[PDB]
Amino acid sequence: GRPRTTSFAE
Amino acid sequence: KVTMNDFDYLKLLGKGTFGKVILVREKATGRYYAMKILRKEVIIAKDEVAHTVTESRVLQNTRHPFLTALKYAFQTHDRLCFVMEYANGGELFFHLSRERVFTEERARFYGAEIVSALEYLHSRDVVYRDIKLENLMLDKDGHIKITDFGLCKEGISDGATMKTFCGTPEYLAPEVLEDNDYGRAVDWWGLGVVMYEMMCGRLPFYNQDHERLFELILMEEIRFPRTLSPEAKSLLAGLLKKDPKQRLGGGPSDAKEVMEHRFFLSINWQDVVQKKLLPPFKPQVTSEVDTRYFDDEFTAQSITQEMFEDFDYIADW
Ligand SMILES: NC1(C(=O)NCc2ccc(Cl)cc2)CCN(c2ncnc3[nH]ccc23)CC1
Repeated sequence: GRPRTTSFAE
Repeated sequence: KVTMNDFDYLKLLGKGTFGKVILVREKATGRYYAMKILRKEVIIAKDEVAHTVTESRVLQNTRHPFLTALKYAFQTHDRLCFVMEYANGGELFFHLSRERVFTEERARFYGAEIVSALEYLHSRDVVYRDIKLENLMLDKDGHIKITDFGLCKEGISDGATMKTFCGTPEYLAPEVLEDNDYGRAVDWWGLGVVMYEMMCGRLPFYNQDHERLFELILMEEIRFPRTLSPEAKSLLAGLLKKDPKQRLGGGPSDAKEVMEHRFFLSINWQDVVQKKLLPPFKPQVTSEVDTRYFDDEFTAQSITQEMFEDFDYIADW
């Protein structure tokens, strides 16, 4: 039941 | 011309750093949509203009049953608004977290829809780059709807490459964790991660520390449950091949390779896109305003150019 993830860009 | 006042704002469905998504009703028609509201000031200051224009262009120039369609895009002096098809069934992330794991047949149905959507995208020279469970929604009938096109790259045909370090950490393909450029096969990696989560009930690689996580992705071999079918093991090993040139989907024929895999033997691809298959799960909502497939975390919350030249838009549907 993984944590919610966050999209990113560098 | 479209304005904030053309809508009733009903429930928060989701909320990132760079904006929020609200369930809205179009007053003149009684129709419900999902509106993404972004704050221009934030978008400009944080250099998210290119991503926002890209999501607009992609949404303006795509039409496929397994992509969320854009109805209206409009702006005010301080906001950018995308009015999109409302996916009533919530995120696959919601469902998988509840159920822990999907049957292979259910994962196959979703996988096939995603493959069709990816095929279509790559056919429009678009690489999606952010396949994950949060970005895969279910519509009211139980079909996949891919959302959140901000990380897409356009104008990528054949073997053209890209350089931006982007995506979601847990889902990054190994080539993106190396220097220099990568090609469209990153999307097949992302499919493999979501398929693996669907049939095995966890990410194939995980650590809370991004340094360790990226080591696993680059260097660790995946493991399978003993009882996974040989065809599912083979599909997962193929999509999660670390070298994109050896990856299923990584060769010249792109999606065709994936569609031809024995895991998908039972699938009529021409019928997938025509939505003739009965979905394995229909969201049991009792009203258009029923947000039971969305987290209480969000739905309980109350809700009180030049640069943007290519942004505004009204659909011909
Ligand atoms: N998975 C969703 C989400 O929460 N994404 C995070 C997010 C939030 C805000 C911003 Cl600016 C960016 C990312 C996608 C957008 N939402 C939707 N829910 C239902 N139907 C929909 N259609 C289109 C989007 C959408 C809500 C669910």
